[PDB]
Amino acid sequence: HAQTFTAAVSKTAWTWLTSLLGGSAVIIIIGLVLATIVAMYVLTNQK
Amino acid sequence: RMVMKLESDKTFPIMLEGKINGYACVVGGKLFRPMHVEGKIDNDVLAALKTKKASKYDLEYADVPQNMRADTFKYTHEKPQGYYSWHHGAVQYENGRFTVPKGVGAKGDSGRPILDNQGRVVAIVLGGVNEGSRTALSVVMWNEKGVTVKYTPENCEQW
Amino acid sequence: RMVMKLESDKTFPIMLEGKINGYACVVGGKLFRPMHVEGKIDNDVLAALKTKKASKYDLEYADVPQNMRADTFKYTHEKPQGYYSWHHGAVQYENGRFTVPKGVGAKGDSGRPILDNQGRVVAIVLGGVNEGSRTALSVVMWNEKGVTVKYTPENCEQW
Amino acid sequence: SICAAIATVSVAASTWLFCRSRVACLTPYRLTPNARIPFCLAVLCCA
Repeated sequence: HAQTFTAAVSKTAWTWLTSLLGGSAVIIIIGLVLATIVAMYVLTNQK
Repeated sequence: RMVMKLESDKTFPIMLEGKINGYACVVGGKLFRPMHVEGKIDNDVLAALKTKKASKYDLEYADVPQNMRADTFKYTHEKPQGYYSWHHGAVQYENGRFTVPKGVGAKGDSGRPILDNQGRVVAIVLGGVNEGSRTALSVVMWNEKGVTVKYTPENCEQW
Repeated sequence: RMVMKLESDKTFPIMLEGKINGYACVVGGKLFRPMHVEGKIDNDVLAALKTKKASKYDLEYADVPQNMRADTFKYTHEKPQGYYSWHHGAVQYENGRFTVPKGVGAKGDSGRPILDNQGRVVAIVLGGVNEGSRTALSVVMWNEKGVTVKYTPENCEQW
Repeated sequence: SICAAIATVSVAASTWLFCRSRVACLTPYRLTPNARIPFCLAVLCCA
């Protein structure tokens, strides 16, 4: 046969990699959404 | 008439190398000092107080002791259009802006509370930019719900 | 002169050690006195009257006999801004807070009732904290819904 | 090592934006002389 780059990566390894890379992006998105909401709220409550 | 609004000893100067560069004012049981003004308050008990900064609103606030809470300015959440009293002279509020005659407010004329016709603070001025005859002012006021909105003219000039 | 002429004999000192330590007041058919004062009420009928304890609100109350409900203080639920009558002097209600001038009020003054200009009790005090030239008071009042909100300032010196 | 570094950077950045949002949502209400903050604490319990 021939060896592919991702040939030997198991499902468990894939889930762990997605949790580490893919969960951190989720946390970043949550933080960005919270920051945008807070900024919009404070800006709209000035006037 | 106008002299009956300058007998407020509750304000405190800021000393820097023996010179005056700003005023720290106590309102509603909290001491507000402009952040950009460097120096030390003359009063020892207020100088010893540790203050928490506020970069966005450009002033640092501290909690005054219990014994000093009695003699303190009173803030107002309503700002009717028209006349207002200040130490330098008369001020006028129009369309959400404070305006004063030209040359009013200069080096070391920030942190001064702006008094109302009743005799209680409505806002604190931190700087002003000249606009023709009437100089506009950058000033932090208080909303009806208590959000401490700040109104600042474009290209504001410090003090 | 006029602030002290509003004199009512319904208030009753509490006796122990043979000295004044506080006053218990009959309002609206209930006799109120704090935890702080120990001893017996001067009125023997009320002295022998059993009391129910409310530790969290710092006052125990007793149900007066049906005959004595005719002559008692009348409670108040609205608190207009400004000065109020009292045993000692005018008491200023400002910013939802009862305040008295310097020196007024000390140990043994707890339990006295604060009334209004009409001549009816608006609240009853339990202690006072010196805030400076103006002294704040720990006091319980009456609301429109009858929830009896009590106001206890920070680190109050407990009368 | 790359995954751990990315995760740590993401967590630190999310914490930084959360703290900045809390400051920007509280200071307009915090520096009021009487310090009345019912609304923000009721809607999000920031403190």
